[PDB]
Amino acid sequence: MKVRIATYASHSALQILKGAKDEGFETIAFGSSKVKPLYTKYFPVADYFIEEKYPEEELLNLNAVVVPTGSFVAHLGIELVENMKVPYFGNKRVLRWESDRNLERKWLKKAGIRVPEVYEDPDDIEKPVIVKPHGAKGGKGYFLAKDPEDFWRKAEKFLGIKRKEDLKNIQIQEYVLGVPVYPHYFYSKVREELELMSIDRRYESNVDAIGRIPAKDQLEFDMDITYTVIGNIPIVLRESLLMDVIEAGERVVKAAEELMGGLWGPFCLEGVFTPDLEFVVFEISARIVAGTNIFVNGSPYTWLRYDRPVSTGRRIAMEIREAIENDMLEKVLT
Amino acid sequence: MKVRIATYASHSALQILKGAKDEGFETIAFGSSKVKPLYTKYFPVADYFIEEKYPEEELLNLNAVVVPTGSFVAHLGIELVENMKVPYFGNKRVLRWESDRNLERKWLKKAGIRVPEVYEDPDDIEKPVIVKPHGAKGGKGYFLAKDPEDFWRKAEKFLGIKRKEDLKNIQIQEYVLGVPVYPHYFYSKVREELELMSIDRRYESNVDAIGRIPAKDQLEFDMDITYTVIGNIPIVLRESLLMDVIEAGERVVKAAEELMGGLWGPFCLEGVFTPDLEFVVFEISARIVAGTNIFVNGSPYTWLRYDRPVSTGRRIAMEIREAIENDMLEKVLT
Amino acid sequence: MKVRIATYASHSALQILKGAKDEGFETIAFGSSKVKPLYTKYFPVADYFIEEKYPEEELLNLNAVVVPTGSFVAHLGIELVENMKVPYFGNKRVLRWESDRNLERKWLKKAGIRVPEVYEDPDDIEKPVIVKPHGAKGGKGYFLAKDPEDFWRKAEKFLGIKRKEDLKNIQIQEYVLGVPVYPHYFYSKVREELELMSIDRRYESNVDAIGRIPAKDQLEFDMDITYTVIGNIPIVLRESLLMDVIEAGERVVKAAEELMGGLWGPFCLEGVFTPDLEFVVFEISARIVAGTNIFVNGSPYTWLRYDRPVSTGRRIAMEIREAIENDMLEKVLT
Ligand SMILES: Nc1ncnc2c1ncn2[C@@H]1O[C@H](COP(=O)(O)OP(=O)(O)O)[C@@H](O)[C@H]1O
Ligand SMILES: Nc1ncnc2c1ncn2[C@@H]1O[C@H](COP(=O)(O)OP(=O)(O)O)[C@@H](O)[C@H]1O
Ligand SMILES: Nc1ncnc2c1ncn2[C@@H]1O[C@H](COP(=O)(O)OP(=O)(O)O)[C@@H](O)[C@H]1O
Repeated sequence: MKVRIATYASHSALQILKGAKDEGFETIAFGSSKVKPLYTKYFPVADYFIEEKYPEEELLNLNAVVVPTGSFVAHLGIELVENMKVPYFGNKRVLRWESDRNLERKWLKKAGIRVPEVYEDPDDIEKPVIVKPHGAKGGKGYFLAKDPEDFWRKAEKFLGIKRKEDLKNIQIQEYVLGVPVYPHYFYSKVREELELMSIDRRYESNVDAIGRIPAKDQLEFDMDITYTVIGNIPIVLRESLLMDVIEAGERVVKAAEELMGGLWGPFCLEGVFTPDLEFVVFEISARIVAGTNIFVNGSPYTWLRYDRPVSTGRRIAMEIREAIENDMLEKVLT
Repeated sequence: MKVRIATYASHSALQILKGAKDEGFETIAFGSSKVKPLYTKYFPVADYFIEEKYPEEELLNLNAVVVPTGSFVAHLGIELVENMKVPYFGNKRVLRWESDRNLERKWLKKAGIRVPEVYEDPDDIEKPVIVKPHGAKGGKGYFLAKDPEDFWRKAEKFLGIKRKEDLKNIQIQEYVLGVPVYPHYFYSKVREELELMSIDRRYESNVDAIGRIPAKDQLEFDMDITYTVIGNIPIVLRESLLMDVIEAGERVVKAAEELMGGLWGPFCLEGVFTPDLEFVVFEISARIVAGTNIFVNGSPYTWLRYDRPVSTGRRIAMEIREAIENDMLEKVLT
Repeated sequence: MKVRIATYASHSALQILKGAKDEGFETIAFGSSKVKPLYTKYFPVADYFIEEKYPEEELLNLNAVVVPTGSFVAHLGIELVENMKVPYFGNKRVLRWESDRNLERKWLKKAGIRVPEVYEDPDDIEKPVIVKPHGAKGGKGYFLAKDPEDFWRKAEKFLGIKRKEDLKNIQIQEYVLGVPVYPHYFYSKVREELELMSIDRRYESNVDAIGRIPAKDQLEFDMDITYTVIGNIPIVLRESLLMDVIEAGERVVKAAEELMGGLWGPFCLEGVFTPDLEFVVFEISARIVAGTNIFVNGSPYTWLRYDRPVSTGRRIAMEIREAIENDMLEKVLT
């Protein structure tokens, strides 16, 4: 293989590079020198490790294609990623839509996806809400509020926002009481087909630790609720829920084709399921998510349609190999 | 194979039909036109899709044997299923025992299984209870009550029961504080052997969502607790607990042989494990349960005794195949 | 194979004996006659079952090497295990270091592992604490105290403690609010190398059941919080946390080399992950833990570096085999 698969050494590089290896690619990890043993000693999946944030020149010399991990754009910056000369697997135009909460909402609405209600004016708050500070990833700064007046008290406490607006591009969103579900998709541009790869429940601290503390005991912890991502727990869904989850994925792809020149490769809809079986989506994560890391040896969904273990990392490598073999590699790269 | 394997297009049909494929059976899904793509496009495991609730005529023409799913008896009704001319994998006589809470309880008691205390008279309520509306499936309408007068308030609210009796065959049950555990079994009539297939913990909304909300913020939601089934999470048990769980299944099978002409094929005991390590069971589900859907690529338990992936779906197809090969297919069908 | 692999019939014997089987060893289970069917009928993994707590003479005649399980030291007692003539996979000198919570902490400190604050004087309690009775196993007898006043009231109720003079070797430990995580390690003495085998979240009763009860309803239960081990749930971690977890294992092995003549074979670091991504460790479990039982068919981590399913049990058998073939069997046995 002429093409090598390259990834930023974080988030899901082990899965991505093992999958590339399994498909006959030579593999490149780049990033901190601190994490190098992980990819070369403990799990020898990287044929090359480059101790640089973005080694453009060497990657071009190695015929690298970058498979973006879930923190690649974060560590490098969206300006650098969009001007990179090294080929990028997926559509770069998708990046602006997922960095803007209003563009996220516009995308979801067009794709006919159920979303929580949003309030521009805090005085209109009619039900418990979750407040999302601008540009926040990983749920940092998030806090809960019950009514218009509880919001102002906490807005001044956490964000310093004096009463009566000056709301620095925060999002005030209806808190939806449902169980967290994260379906992982893959859209094949080569096969013109959408697949369900797997599903997980993200494991977050301290939010998934507080239910172990009895109600009576919680006060003296002086608890602030945090949504720091720690890990992932494998799940399957109720089978009768699969069709609407998959259709939601189809509409998301179709909407992206009409808004941003398409969505292909891995993606995830992060949301909850309510007691009335509704899937309410908080965001479209148009990338490989950490949840796919469970399924190195395939998932309960891939094993229904494949004779071998297929992770999202392997599926990415499969797509790139098939694009090369079908003489259409440029079609999946931007 | 002469015999084709047919299932209702919901609940566990993907697993069942994939398992049948793996054992050399042609496959049939029947149900809603809405779900056809799931079984023919996204996961092509059904060689025939029939867009009818119960196409008896066509099923007989195709030499079908019906493997019952979770939704099958409910959608088609207990009487139709009882009188169906199409062969049914498992014992149909079991259905009347599981549709009645008094009969379930008698069956469990005879099998020496730990069950929660029940209350006929609401005045006798001394510890917290769970109230189960008549005929209710999937946790529909369940509510908690602390004492007699608190029961009466909520019974009027949720069920329209005026104070002082006329309890329309409602079940009032001791709430057992233990962790939900769902062992999945298979009894082979061909082998005369009980197997432990897998274990899961069912994932339910909003009940598994409320522990993410701090005590102080819970009252703002006006939470009615619900047990809508959303998905399934894989587990294993502490090893010293397996013998008790396996002996429980043996007694359940032995009790069914003396009561209802036997229990064979898949079943699940649904319950909790308390701090004193006791397995308290709420019901026997005498069918394939959704939790088995995790284990398409086998389970930590099947991989201890097989050299290949064995789901409950595949295990059924194995049983049917070996029955045909041992000229005893009629023994496993009613 | 001359050498046979022997193990006490509990905790993780199924995984261990199946692992030995896969590596070409004849297998021995020893323990209660009550559990014999588990190991010989339901999962036929034991070539020999001996109905004795510790059958030294028979084990010597069968050329046995004992792979220690969870309850092995508990059942036999520390001194008998220290004086056994049958070879022991691992370092027996480790046993005193993990039986003593002071020596545990001395080991953790030398290994530069983050640990919770400990209180010798209950008047100094400024944050909520967990109280651990002397020598308590399986988290039993543990209770939460939220302040100095709450400690004395619960210490009197549960233990009969009235003042500082009679604290009777209880450990008062800062309650760390974080999600439970249990990484499973293997240090190969043959290959002089540390591996990450898998990770789980231990499933405990009633602590993991109480979050299903709404805060308003919790007081009616009069809850004693318990940490009784019931089962295990598979997880993966966030990728950027793996080096943290792996380096922690390295320092534990290194500190053991200076302190106790080394640590090889399976071990686990039991702890939590806080919102600021700290791995705070409660104890070193210097043995195979029950969380490994999920991964009979390998783990999301072993599948990154192996072409076949590798459990901790199999990995142990691999080590013993390779030690024999490299003529260094005596190096891994005490
Ligand atoms: N409207 C909402 N209602 C309830 N929970 C929410 C809502 N929005 C987000 N969450 C929860 O907050 C956490 C982070 O969500 P999200 O905003 O998608 O993360 P990020 O955008 O930082 O990746 C998740 O656990 C999610 O379930
Ligand atoms: N006596 C009980 N104590 C505690 N929880 C219970 C009890 N009975 C049922 N539940 C819970 O209610 C939910 C529904 O269980 P079950 O009644 O067995 O299913 P179904 O409603 O489909 O018959 C489960 O999550 C179960 O753990
Ligand atoms: N300092 C602590 N803070 C919070 N939780 C703790 C602490 N110590 C122990 N626990 C909890 O108590 C349970 C048992 O802990 P541990 O003592 O490590 O188990 P064992 O020693 O019995 O294997 C676990 O759920 C663990 O998270």
